[PDB]
Amino acid sequence: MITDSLAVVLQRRDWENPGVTQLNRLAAHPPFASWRNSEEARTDRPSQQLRSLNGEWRFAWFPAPEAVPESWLECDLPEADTVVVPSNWQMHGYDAPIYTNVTYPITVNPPFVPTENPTGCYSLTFNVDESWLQEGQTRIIFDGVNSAFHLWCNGRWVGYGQDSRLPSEFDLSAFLRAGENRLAVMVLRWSDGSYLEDQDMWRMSGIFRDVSLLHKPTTQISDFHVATRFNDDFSRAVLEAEVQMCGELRDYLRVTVSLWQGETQVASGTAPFGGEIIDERGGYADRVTLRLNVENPKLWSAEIPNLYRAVVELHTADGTLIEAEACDVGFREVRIENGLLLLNGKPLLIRGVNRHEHHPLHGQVMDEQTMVQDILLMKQNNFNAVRCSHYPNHPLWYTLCDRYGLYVVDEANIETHGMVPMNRLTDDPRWLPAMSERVTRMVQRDRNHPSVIIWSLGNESGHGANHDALYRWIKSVDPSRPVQYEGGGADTTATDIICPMYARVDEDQPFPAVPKWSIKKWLSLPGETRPLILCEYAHAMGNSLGGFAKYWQAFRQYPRLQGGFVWDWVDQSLIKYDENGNPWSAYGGDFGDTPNDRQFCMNGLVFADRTPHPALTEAKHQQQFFQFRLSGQTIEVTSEYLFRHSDNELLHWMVALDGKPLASGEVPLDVAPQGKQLIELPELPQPESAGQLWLTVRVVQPNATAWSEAGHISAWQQWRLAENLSVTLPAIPHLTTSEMDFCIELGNKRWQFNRQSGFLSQMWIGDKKQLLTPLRDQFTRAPLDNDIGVSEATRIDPNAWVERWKAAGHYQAEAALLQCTADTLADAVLITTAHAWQHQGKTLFISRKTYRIDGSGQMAITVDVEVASDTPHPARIGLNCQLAQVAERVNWLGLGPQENYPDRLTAACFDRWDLPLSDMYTPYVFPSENGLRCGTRELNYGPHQWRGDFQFNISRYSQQQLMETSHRHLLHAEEGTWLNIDGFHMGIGGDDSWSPSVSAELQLSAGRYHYQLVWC
Amino acid sequence: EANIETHGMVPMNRLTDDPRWLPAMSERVTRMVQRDRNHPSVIIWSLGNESGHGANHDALYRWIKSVDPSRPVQYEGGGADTTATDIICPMYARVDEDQPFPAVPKWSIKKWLSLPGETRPLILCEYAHAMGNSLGGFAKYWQAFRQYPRLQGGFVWDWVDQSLIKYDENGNPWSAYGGDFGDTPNDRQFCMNGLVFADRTPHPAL
Amino acid sequence: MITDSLAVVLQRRDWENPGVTQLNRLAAHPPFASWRNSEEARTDRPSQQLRSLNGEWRFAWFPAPEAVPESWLECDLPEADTVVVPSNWQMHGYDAPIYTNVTYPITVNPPFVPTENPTGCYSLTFNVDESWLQEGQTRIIFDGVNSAFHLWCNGRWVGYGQDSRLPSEFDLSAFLRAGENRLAVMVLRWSDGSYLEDQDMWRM
Ligand SMILES: OC(O)[C@H]1NC[C@H](O)[C@@H]1O
Ligand SMILES: OC(O)[C@H]1NC[C@H](O)[C@@H]1O
Ligand SMILES: [Mg+2]
Ligand SMILES: [Mg+2]
Ligand SMILES: [Mg+2]
Ligand SMILES: [Mg+2]
Ligand code: NA
Ligand code: NA
Ligand code: NA
Ligand code: NA
Repeated sequence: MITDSLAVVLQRRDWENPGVTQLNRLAAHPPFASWRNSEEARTDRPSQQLRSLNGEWRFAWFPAPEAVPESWLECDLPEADTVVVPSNWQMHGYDAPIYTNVTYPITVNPPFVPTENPTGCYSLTFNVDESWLQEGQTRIIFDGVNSAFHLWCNGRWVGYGQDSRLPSEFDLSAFLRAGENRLAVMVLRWSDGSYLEDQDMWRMSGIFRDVSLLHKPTTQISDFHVATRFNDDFSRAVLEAEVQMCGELRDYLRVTVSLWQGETQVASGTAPFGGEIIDERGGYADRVTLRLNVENPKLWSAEIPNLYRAVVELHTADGTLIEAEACDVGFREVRIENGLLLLNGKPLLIRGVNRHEHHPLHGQVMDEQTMVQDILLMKQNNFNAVRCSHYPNHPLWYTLCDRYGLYVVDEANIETHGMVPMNRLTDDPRWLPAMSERVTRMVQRDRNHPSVIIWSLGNESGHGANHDALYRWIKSVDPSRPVQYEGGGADTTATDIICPMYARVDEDQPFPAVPKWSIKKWLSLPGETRPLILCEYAHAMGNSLGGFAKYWQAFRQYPRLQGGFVWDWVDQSLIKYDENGNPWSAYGGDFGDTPNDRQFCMNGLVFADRTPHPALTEAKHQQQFFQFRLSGQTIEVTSEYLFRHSDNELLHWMVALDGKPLASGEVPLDVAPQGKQLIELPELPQPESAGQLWLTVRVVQPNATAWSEAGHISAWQQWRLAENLSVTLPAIPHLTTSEMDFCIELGNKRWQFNRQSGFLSQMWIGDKKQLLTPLRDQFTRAPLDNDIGVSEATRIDPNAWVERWKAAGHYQAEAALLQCTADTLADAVLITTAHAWQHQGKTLFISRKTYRIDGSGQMAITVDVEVASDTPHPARIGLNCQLAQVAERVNWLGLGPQENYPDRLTAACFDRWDLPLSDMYTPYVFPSENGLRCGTRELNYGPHQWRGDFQFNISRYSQQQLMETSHRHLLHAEEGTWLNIDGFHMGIGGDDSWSPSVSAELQLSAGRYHYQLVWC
Repeated sequence: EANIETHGMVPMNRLTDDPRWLPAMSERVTRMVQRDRNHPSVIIWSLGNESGHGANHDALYRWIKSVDPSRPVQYEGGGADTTATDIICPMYARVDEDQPFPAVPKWSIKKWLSLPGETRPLILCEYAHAMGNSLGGFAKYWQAFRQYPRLQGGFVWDWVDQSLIKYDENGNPWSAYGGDFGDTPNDRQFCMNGLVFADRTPHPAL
Repeated sequence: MITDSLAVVLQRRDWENPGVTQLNRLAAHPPFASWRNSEEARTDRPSQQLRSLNGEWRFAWFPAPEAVPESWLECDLPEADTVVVPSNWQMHGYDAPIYTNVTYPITVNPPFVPTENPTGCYSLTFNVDESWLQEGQTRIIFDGVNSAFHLWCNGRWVGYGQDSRLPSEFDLSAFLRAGENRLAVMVLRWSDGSYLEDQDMWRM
C-alpha cells in the first residue's frame, strides 16, 4: 500500500518518458462485445457483457499532479463536483481551452512537460455482480483519454496509458469485489505523448470518449482478421477469417464462422484450432484460418455499400457456445495498379473532405447524432470520402461509414509540426517505440472495416526513418490497403500515393527541400509513377473556395489525378455567452489562451452548428456525378458513377427568357456506370421578345434513400441558348445651378449633385430623401481571410493582399475633384465629373463619370476608371452608397440564389431570385466582404431599380464596419442599407489562406475599366 | 548482427510478428547501428538469427536501409529469401541436393539462384557444420562458389568449440560440455562445433 | 528514500515487461573518449577523461531479487566476496552455467520469468575528483550486463537496462560526490530480454 500511493506512482514520472507509453495495458484488437448468444451477435443486439460506465462521475481539478491529496485514492474528495462523462473539462470551465496551430502550447523541451500540468481527478463508484467475479475476465475500456492517465481500482494502482485517440484496456479481475467498487483516474493534460499531438485544433483534455466494462470467458476469442480475395471478374470471392484465442487449449474447442447476407446464411465454416506450418518450429496452435467461399458477392462501395454480417462462434465440439463476436463485412478490393488507385477494378475519383471531431458545445466529445448529421450532409453534397484528420476517430464513425458508404483514410495520431526541424522526433530511434504504438494499435483496431481503404502515418511530421519503418510494417501486416503520408515533400518512400497539401493546378511553389510542384507537373517528373491524391486542398477559411472548378477540370482530364480531400468540413469554433446569456461563436484567443492563432481554427465548409457556408454548394456542383454537354438541341449526360446504374434519377429541364419560364419537361435517366445518355429536347420556343434564353437542367432523385430526402437534387447545369438583342428604341428635366450644388428636377423626382465633392449627394422621391451617404466610387473590400494571408498569428506576410493594399494607401486614398460640369441636352441633363484618388501625392485611380438624366426619370451612369500599373490591383471597381430605405426583400436577375464571386460562381445559375435581406448577408464568424452576387442584369430593392452588368452586395453593414469588427456577434445594423455595386470584382483565392492565391486572370490588372448602370 | 534470437518459440516468429515486442526488438537493432556504423570492417548488417519471419523484421530492415544505405542488410529467418534480406543467406543448404521442408525449404544453392523472380546474390550465413570430425564435402562448396558468380561464399559454423574447463580430483583440467555442470535439460556436446579447440589449437578440418 | 528502496524499485518488476527495456539510459552513439587535446586523439593515446572501473569488486549471489536485504543499498554486505570485473559469475562457481540449444532454460511464458531468478549484487567503492564534479557531465558505461540490471549510486536509484550485448550508459552527475562513492548493481539472470536471447551457447 506504499507502492499504490501517489508519492510512489508519480515519482517515476511516466508522462515525461517516451520509453513508457503504457503500463499493464492489454493488447489492441477489433471491437468486442462478447455475446453469449449467436443470434444476438448476428442481429447486433446490445450484449449484457458490455457495460457502459458513461454517466455522472465525480471530478476535481488540480493545477499539478503533486497537488492531489493522498485521500483521493480511498474516498471521494468533498470539494469534487459531479460531471458527465465523456466530456472535456475545459468545456465545464475548469481551465481554458487553447487554440494553437503550429506552436506547441508548452515549452519545447522533449521529453519534458511543465511542472504546472493541469490534472483532472475522475472517480466513479459502481457495482459489479458476483457472477462477473466468479468466473472469466473483466476489463475496463477507455475509448479516449487526453492525454495520459494513471488508474486505480479500490485504491490499488492498475496501470497507465498515453495515446489519446485509441482505446486503453486494463484487466480488473484481481481488483474488483462484489458490491461497491471505486475507480480513480488521474488525467494529465500534458505528457511526452503531447509532443506527437500537435494538430491544428483546440487543445483540450479529459475522458472525452466512452468508458466501458467488458466481461469475457477465460477461454476467449482474442483477435480475428477478416479478408476478402477475388477472381479477375469479381464473380467469386474467398472470405478468409483468421481467429486467435487466449486461455487453455482443449481438443474439443471449435470455431465456427458464418456469413450472413441479411437473414440468409450465405456461407459457413467450422474447424478445430491449429494454423498451417509457419516455420521450422511449426504453426500457431491457438489460431485457425477459415476459408469461406462466396459465389457472386455483392460488392461494397461508396455508391452501393453492400454489407454482410460475419459471426465468429467459439464453441465446443458438442455445440456448446462459449463466446461470439461479429462485424460487418464489405467485399471490396483496393489496389494501386499501373499508377491508379483501383476499387473493385475501377479507378476511383476521390470527392473527399477532411473532418475533425468537433462540437461547439461538447468540444471533442462525439455523439452518434452529430456523426450521422455529418455523413448525410457530406453525401448530399456529393462527397464520397473522408480523411480522419489527424487521428483515429470514435469507433462508431467507421461503422457509420460502412453502412452509409464513404471511403475513409484512417490516420495515426502522430503530428510533430512544432518541432524544428519537423522530423526531429520522427528521425530519432528513441521515439520509434512511441510512434510504433500509435500506428500498430490503429491498424489492429480498425483493419476489419471495409470503409477504411487507405492508412495514413500521421500528418506534418517531416520525413524520418521511423516513417519508413512504420510504412513497411503496415505493408507487411495489411497488404490490402495502400499507405500514404504527406510529410517530407509528399512523394517520399513512406507513401504509395503522391499526397501533397495545397499543391496548385498549374503554378509551382518551389520551396527548398519540400517543393510543391503543380499537380499536373508532379505526375510527369522522371521516375514518378504513382497516383496523385491531394490530402488537403482548397482551404475553405471563410469566404473561400475560389478556383475550385480548376481542380475538378484537372481531376477529370488527368487519369492519375484521382481527386483530393478539401480542408475542411466544419469550423472549429466554440460557443461563449454574453452578459445577457446570448451565445456567440468564439475562436482563438477568446478564452484567455495565449499565444493563440485567432480565427485559423475555422476552416470549414459548414458552421460549427452544421449550417452550410456558401462554398459548400460550389463543392457539390463541381463534385456532382453527372456531367453534361449541349450540342444544339441534344443534351449528353455522362455518368461518373463507377458501379451503379442511374435508377433513382429524373432529369428536369427548363428554358426561361430572362427569368420568365417558356418550356420545361422531364426525362428519366437511364445511363450505365461511366456511360452516356443522349436526350433530344423538343423544338424550343422561339420568343419574339428581346433577351437571352437560358437552358437549365437538374437531376432529381424522386425516391428517398438512407442519406437523402425524396426530390433531392444531385446535379445541375445551365447554358445560354439563342439571344435576341433589343433594337427597340425607348418631359424635360430642369437643371437648377447654384454655387454649392447642381439640382435636377423631373416631376416628383429630384437629384442633387454636390459641386465641391462632385458626387450625387441626395435624391428625392416626392418629399422623401433616398440617400444617407453620397454615391461614391469604391476600390476596396473588407478583407477576406484569404486576403489577410496569415496561418500563424506571429508571422505577417508582406506579399499578402491586405498588406499591399494598406501600404499602398488603398484604404486611405482621398479623391480630388478634377472636373464637375452640367449641361442641358434636347431631352436630358448631362452631368460630367472626374476624380483622382491619391495617397501622399501618388495618384492611385482616376474616375471619369457622366450622369445622364432623361425625361423618363432614368439616370444612366457611365464610369471609366484608370488604375496605376505600379499600385497593387484593387479589390473592386464600383460604387457604393447608403440608402435610407430598409426593405424586406431583394429581387434581382442574375447568378444563383447564394453568394457567388468571380472565382467561385460555377454553382450559381442565372435566374430571377428573390430573398429576404438577411439572406443577402453571409454571417462568417470573422466578418469580411460577403454576400456578393455576380452576373446581375437587374436589381430591385424598395422603389429602386438598377440595370446593367454588375456585381452587387446589399446589407446593413458597411465595408468599414466589416473590416473593423473581429466577431460577427459584435456587428450592429446601421441606419439604412449599404449597397455596393461593382463593375468589376477581384477573385477570392483559396488554394491556401497564407499566401496570395488569386490567379492572374482573376485580378484587376487591365489598367482601364468601363461600366454603365441605369438607376430608377 | 543484432542480439535477437527466438528459436525456442512455437512458432519461431511468435514474438517477431507481434507489435508489442516491436519496441524491444527495435532497440536491439537501432542501438547496434548507432554504435557500429563508422567501422569500415562492418560491411553487412544482420537482423538477428533464427526468429522466423515477422512484420517486425520487415520494419527494422527498412529502418536500417533508411538510416544507413551504405551496407546491405541480411536475415536468414523464415526461409532465407524473404523481403527482410538483401542477400539470400540460407543455413546448411547443400550444393546439389534440395531439402524440401514445408514452409521453409532449403533448396540446393545452385537451384536457389535460378528460381523465377530471384535475382539476389547467395551467401550462406552458416554452412559446413564443423562438429567434431567433420567438414566432409567442403571442396564441393568451393567448386560451386568459384563456378557460379552469384554464389559468393559463406560463413562456416563455426570458429571455436564452446567447451569449458573443469578440474578432476587431482586438479587436472578437462574440457567439459553440456550437462557437465548439473544443468538440465541440456544439449550435451552440441556446443562444440569449432574449427579450433577452446584453447585455439586447430582441429584437422581447419 | 522510500522510492530508492528495493521494495519500491523491484515491485514494478521491469524485467517482466517488454514495454520497459531501459529507464534513464542515455542515447547510443559511436565510441567516445573525450580527448581535451587534438594530438592525443589523433595518435589514439588513452584519454584522462575515460576511467576504467575494471578490477576488484564486491559480489554477493542471491537466489532471487527479493532475497536482497535493504542494507546492501547503503553498505557492503559482510557475506560478500571480492571478485574481478568483467566476469561471469558462473565461472566463479556461484551457480551453474547452462548449455541449451533451442529449448529455453526457463519456462516459456512470455513476458514472465521464474520467481527463482538468480541475482548478482555487485558493488564498488571508488573516488571521483572534485574537478569532474565542478563542471561537465559524468556518465558510467556498462559495455555488457547479462541480462538486466538496476543501478544505484550512493543509495539513490539511477536506472535500468536490458540488452546484454550493447553498452548502457547513465548520467551520474547528480549522484556523485567528492571523495568516496559507491555503486550498487543488481544483475538478474533472467528477464523478458532473455526471450530474445536464445542463441545456441552457454547461458551465463
Ligand atoms: O494539416 C492541417 O491540419 C493544416 N494544414 C493547413 C490547415 O489550416 C491546417 O492547419
Ligand atoms: O544458428 C546457429 O547458432 C545454430 N545453427 C546450427 C548450429 O549448431 C547452431 O545451433
Ligand atoms: Mg511516457
Ligand atoms: Mg499542423
Ligand atoms: Mg522490461
Ligand atoms: Mg538457434
Ligand atoms: Na483522374
Ligand atoms: Na487551420
Ligand atoms: Na562466385
Ligand atoms: Na551447436
